[PDB]
Amino acid sequence: TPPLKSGFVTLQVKNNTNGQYSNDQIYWAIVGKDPDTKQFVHVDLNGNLIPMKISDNDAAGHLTKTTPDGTFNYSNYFCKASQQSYAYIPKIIGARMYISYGKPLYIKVNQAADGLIGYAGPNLANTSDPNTGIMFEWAEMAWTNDGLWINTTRVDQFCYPYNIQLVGNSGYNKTYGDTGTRADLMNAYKNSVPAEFKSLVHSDRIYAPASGLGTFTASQANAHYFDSYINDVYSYYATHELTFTCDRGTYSGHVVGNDFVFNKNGGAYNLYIHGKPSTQEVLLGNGIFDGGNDDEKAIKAQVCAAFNRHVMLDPAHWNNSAYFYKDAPANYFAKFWHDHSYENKSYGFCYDDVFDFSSTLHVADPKYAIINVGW
Repeated sequence: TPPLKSGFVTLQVKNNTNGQYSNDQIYWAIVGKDPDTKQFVHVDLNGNLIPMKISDNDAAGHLTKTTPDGTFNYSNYFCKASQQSYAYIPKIIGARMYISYGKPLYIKVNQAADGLIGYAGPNLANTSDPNTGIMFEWAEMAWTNDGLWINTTRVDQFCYPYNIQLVGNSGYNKTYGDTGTRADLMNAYKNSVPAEFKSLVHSDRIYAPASGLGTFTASQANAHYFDSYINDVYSYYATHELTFTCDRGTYSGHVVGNDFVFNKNGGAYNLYIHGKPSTQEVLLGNGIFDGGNDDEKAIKAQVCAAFNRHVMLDPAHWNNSAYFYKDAPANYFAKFWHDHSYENKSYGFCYDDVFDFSSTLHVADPKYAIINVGW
């Protein structure tokens, strides 16, 4: 059991790199938002939520990096595992625990357009990003009035294998994440996926399809990978009903013009997906899959996930993974991580938590988590 503090959850980093890196070569930082002020914060070594300030980029002990675009200073919220191998968190929202190997990440504190002080994490779509080539992952978490959620994520990348064990105060004990070594997973990926997905592999990480240097963005070779399937599905549901049931109730939809219109529990059809999705919107879960009331949000989540899983024409089996990824186009990147994880639980794309297939761990009364970082 990691060290505990009354009123906190402990996140313990465990070094499973089998000698590739020492604890003196592992760096962690937690960034997120204060639940009350919504200010962006970093967590200090005692669990305090310290507000980010633009001046942190230049303060004592800051980082500096020369990229092809210039020389810059960055904040330094990171801590070596050898200094302290665990973190305390209080209630917190939208949090990420970045864990990097060899050197800390370069995080630039800024101001977002909406007026508030924020930070820029790695943007690996930019080859001049200061973090290019660095071995890192992050855990995502939030601890609210309703309990704690924590997860690994392959939504943007696979860099190194990691998994999380979440332990509750009163019985909950689960472990979700990658299985296998980095070398074996890299090699297996290349041999497994269809041709369109193979070059997502780089020496440092595998990019998700439309993330970073991924080839499924609008400007790349596979920009239209899902288009024909999307077309078939919208054409089909112009004259057939898409009917599905989840916890929220039973929804039924049909395509009217370019909209996908649903009702709820047999009511009027007034719940909209506005438009027909692009390949990027399927892969990323954004665009027309963003916004709306709570019903529209849940509907958009299900439809996006069903596109990625290639089951839009089989709503009865949206909850049954035996039917997922059975024909192209599908998110074969996502499917790979499911095929290489505990209980096939993985965040392989944004909405993978539809019908609980994601790596999300959750409990009302969290005690601690172990973050197992490997190689």
